[PDB]
Amino acid sequence: FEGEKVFRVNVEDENDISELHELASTRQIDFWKPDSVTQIKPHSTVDFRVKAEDILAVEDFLEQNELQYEVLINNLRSVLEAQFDSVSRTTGHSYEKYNNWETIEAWTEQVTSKNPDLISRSAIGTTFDGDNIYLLKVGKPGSNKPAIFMDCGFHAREWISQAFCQWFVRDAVRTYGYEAHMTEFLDNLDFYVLPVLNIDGYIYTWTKNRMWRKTRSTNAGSSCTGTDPNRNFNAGWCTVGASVNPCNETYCGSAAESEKETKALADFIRNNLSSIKAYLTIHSYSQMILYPYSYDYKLPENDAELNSLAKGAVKELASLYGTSYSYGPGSTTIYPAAGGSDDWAYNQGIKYSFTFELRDKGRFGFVLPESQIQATCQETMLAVKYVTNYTLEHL
Ligand SMILES: [Zn+2]
Repeated sequence: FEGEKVFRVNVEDENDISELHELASTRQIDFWKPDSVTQIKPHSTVDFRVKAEDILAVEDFLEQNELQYEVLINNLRSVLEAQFDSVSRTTGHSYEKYNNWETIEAWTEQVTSKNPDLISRSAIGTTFDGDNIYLLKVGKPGSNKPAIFMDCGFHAREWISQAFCQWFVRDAVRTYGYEAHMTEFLDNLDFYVLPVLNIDGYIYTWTKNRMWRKTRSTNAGSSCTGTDPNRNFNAGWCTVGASVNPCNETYCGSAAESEKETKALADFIRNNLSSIKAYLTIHSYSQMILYPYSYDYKLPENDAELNSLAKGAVKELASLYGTSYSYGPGSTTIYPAAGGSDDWAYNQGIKYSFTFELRDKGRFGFVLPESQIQATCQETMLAVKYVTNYTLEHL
């Protein structure tokens, strides 16, 4: 990634957008936010990364076409090297460093051995490459308890996400029998934590390409690999904001629940549907909290409640470090996109469905350094406990 840059471009009107369709059709641009050219709306900003060889061609195009730009990241290489900056001496699992999957997979086992009373572990299926999808069920085991489902690592390159589901499990165990609310939550609820949905991708971002997002499944008729897991749900499946071309990053898959991974999660949730009261899905970057709908401009019945709950949670979050989040329904907060899990869980009847986009807001983007793991996870924990406490009192 030596000499590659990340740009922030502003787009004023629809001609600006169609000018960026022509750019994209001519250079290989990696869109960071939004996740495709097709999801840009006027009067907004677009973050994307450009290959070293393309830097001058793109800075001419923007200039010659009046697109006002800023260089977010001058050398991605540096940012990639600053990444692993944990002041931890440990070769194994740390909560304050980014763990590879071998290391995560062994952690799920160890943490279950060490806190058998509070933690239980399953494999809810197997990934494309045959990796096991582990789910941890966190709670004081009880007759007929309501649940909260939380997953991380749907998109391979959003590593802070993966880091969060681990932190959560560490706190849930540390503050049991010491923190009043956390002890009552684990008594009253179970938490289902799926620390990594897209394992195959995650390993690919470790081994080959840090910037990968999709699954690693093979596509018929093409040598292009992967579906976007957050387009592969049966919520308006592929009807807007999603491609049928497998070589796109927004490839919606060949059918709803075409991925093994997303079929496992969808099935697990459906089998438990009467317990699970809330659905939380952790992504990165940009500091937002989204709630349904993304597939449509229609508002959920619930809208006013979800809106106030989001506003409260984002108010909690900021307490610690002053971190600003924004929130709203996904379609107008961003742009319509079909097949996401939040919209699907909601349409299953789960009234409280959120996506969180953690830090930052583009200084590092996906390539957030290990040094910001902990602060990031502490403030999120504050929005997470708030909403848990909300749901508990509305069961
Ligand atoms: Zn994501």
